[PDB]
Amino acid sequence: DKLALFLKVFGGEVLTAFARTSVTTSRHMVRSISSGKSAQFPVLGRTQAAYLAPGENLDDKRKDIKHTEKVITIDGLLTADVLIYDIEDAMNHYDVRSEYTSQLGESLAMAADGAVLAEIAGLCNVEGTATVIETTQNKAALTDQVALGKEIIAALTKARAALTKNYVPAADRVFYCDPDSYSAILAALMPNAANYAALIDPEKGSIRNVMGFEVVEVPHLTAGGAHVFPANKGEGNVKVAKDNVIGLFMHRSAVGTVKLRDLALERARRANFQADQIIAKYAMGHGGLRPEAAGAVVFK
Amino acid sequence: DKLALFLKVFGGEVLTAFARTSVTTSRHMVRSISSGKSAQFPVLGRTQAAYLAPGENLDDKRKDIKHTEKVITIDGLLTADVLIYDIEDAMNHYDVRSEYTSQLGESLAMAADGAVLAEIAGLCNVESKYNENIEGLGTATVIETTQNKAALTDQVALGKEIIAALTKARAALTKNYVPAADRVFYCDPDSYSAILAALMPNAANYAALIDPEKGSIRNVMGFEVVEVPHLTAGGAVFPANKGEGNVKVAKDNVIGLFMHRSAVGTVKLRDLALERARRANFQADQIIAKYAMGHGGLRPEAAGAVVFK
Amino acid sequence: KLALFLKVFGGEVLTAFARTSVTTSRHMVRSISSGKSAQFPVLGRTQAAYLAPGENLDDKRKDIKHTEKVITIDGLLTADVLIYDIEDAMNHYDVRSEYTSQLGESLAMAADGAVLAEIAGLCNVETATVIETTQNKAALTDQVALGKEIIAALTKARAALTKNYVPAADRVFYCDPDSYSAILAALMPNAANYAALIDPEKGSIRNVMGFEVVEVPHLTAKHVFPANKGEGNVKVAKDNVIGLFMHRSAVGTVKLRDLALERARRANFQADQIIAKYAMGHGGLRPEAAGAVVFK
Amino acid sequence: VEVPHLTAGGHVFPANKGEGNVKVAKDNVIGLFMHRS
Repeated sequence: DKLALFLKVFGGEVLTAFARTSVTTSRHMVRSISSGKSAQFPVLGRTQAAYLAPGENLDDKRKDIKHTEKVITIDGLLTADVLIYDIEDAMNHYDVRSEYTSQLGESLAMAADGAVLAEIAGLCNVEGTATVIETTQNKAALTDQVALGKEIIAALTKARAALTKNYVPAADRVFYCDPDSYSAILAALMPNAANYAALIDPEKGSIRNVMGFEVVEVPHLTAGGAHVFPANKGEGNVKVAKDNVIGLFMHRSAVGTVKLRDLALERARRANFQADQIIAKYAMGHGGLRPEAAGAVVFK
Repeated sequence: DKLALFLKVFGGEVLTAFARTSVTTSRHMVRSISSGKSAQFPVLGRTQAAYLAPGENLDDKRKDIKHTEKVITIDGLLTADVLIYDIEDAMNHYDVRSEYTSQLGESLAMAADGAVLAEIAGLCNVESKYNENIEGLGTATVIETTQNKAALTDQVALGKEIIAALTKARAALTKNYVPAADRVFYCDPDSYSAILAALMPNAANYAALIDPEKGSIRNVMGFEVVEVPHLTAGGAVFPANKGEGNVKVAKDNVIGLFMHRSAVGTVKLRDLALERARRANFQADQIIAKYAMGHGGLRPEAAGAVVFK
Repeated sequence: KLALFLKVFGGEVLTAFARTSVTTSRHMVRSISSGKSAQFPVLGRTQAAYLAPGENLDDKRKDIKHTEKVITIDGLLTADVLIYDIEDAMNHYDVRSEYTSQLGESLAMAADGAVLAEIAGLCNVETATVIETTQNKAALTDQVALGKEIIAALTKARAALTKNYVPAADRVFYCDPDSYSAILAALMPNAANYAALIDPEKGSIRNVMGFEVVEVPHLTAKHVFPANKGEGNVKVAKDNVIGLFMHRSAVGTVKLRDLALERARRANFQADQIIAKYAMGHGGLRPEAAGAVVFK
Repeated sequence: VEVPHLTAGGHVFPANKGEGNVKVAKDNVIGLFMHRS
């Protein structure tokens, strides 16, 4: 019986473990939908024209808009698991449990990221509205630090710019950068010394607001090979892949997804050549959902 | 009773000053145990998570693997100590106690650094590859360039090429797969000055990046960095001799020595203990503090360095 | 009654020692009462160990020669001042301020200076003394020109800091009060107000490249017991340039009971004449291999 | 207060026209300003 309760404790440790490894939890959508193997959303758009008189009828006005609806759904399953070999599994476990929990937990998000990531750039890569931006001619020439904050930021101006005219508010948004170029390398941003209180990071792993959006990041970007994010391909009509690419721009409510049954862990004994096995599962995943606009930056 | 007491407070200060001082106790796994004097924990060769239709089941790749996890155990008992005199020790209570806390804290830190570094250096003498499982192994070490280091002694002259070195490192990482996140790269105390000058010329700036409250750095192609002792590696075991002499992993040609989470392992008997004793031969008192079991053991994979040639 | 006026006094003196005071910290000290001398261990921060079931760990216990360098008082440290008593009345306050100032801050004034000064002496002999900027201060004149290489000193300072396996993470720069302008210069040729550098709150520049940084006037009595030496086989002397540094417990000294004070009549020239007392001197310990920085 | 858009109706003014006199028009410039009441 007790060996059964222990599992509940492990599950609590996990879910809680998905955070702090949390990359993107907020800053995009999600829903509790039960038994729906799929789910959908609106598209439409913001636009307006002249107005009614007691004469005629409103009906005609809606011709051009081409209202649109869009649906996505779960794909395969999503998880790894771990094969314990524990007597200790019952007890003594303060160190061991932590180790085990981390190893799946961070992994789950580490899959989760790219699935919600690269496909955005894809949405920018078909021919979202469109966007891109750069500085002069290469990263070859431009190397040295503090310039590496400069050209970037200088781009960020235009970043805030095209955030308009397609509308959407600036109220909240975030850019997921790459940890190398990360922070502007904080120099150009902060040629100040001892104040990160001034840069407002009350934990949460987040640099406070810059002009436009907000700047955080996790390592790199990849998932979908483990879609199309041709880091290898320079152009081939599609430039928004990695190599090049840049720390990212996210535009309010461009994505999210549906998860059914939340997270469930299954515990087993598979005895072929064995110790013992546990199983946790997640059914959701996605790329998708018809963003309004978006973009990235490259060097060329 | 009090004489017992002077002893009683003593440990906690040591434990503390210890924990506040180290290159480790983080940046590596630490088990626990009760009277085990030994243990075993898992390795990181295979994992992820993934997606599939109920077409097939996994573990073929898992069948292809070598071992799974290996065990480890105690090696001896560990302490550094001194010979006091007691009455002076007893009164001088803030000052006397503070000096003693400082001395003991230094030694633990040094022993720990040495041991970790040494097991790490000791990691590849073996040559277990070239036989089976092409992706099963693994390990090895070194990117070189540097033109044998002799021609150029200046600050840009070195470390720049070293930047160009671990540029290979990431590429080495995923090449063995395994997670690349918290990868550290311990390094030598000096010559990193060269690397910082290589990073940002002029522009003192040394605040911001390199971070406060930790003597580390945020990253270059990811990493940690800490300027440590043991320019020479863990021979204090690590061969201190060979120019090549089998192992390419080496002495003063040595730099690099990079690694990541779940390479090493160890355990305790228990948290801490201590005692004193009288030997008229040496007259006055001699302390001993029970601590630090079984720091040996490794699991890589991973595990590489860079030198010169 | 008359003493009571002092009694409020001394505290001001005690307070007076507070402040202009460079060290109630940034090095060791002991509480010894009634003893002339005292001692405290330098444990070589070195060695080890984890061992094997058998062994005797002998030459370990041999090679050290490690002992508490035992130190003690050198004469009596204090000075005082001569007055007349009209200012004496507690009414009209201010009086308590002018004199007590001149005493306490003076008490501080010397000890710090010497316990500085011996450091340069740490190596005049035959573990630092090492650095050279370019060729002169005569070339680089204006600020921020002197700032950069000044900072650059701290790099190598951190170099020699290591390999002797001592941290020394802990420190502050013993520095010339004026030319320290460089420090801020190369750092902030933007300000305006130094002000909040993010905690120069109480007399402490927060961490530079490593270390800790403060600085002051005086230090003229860099300076050594053989200070005034122009060059003379030892370049560690003053005005070679700046440079001094050290770290945790390079030295301290002892205390007696306290600084307690009292007055007397001196019929020479007079109303009254005060006196205080102090037992201090030198500081202390081992060649942790600190030093200074210079140019040529 | 910076604007989002500047295109609706009454636009009713010769926005489209480059000038056609009426230098007050749209998409010559941004300089429109006012005061209360």
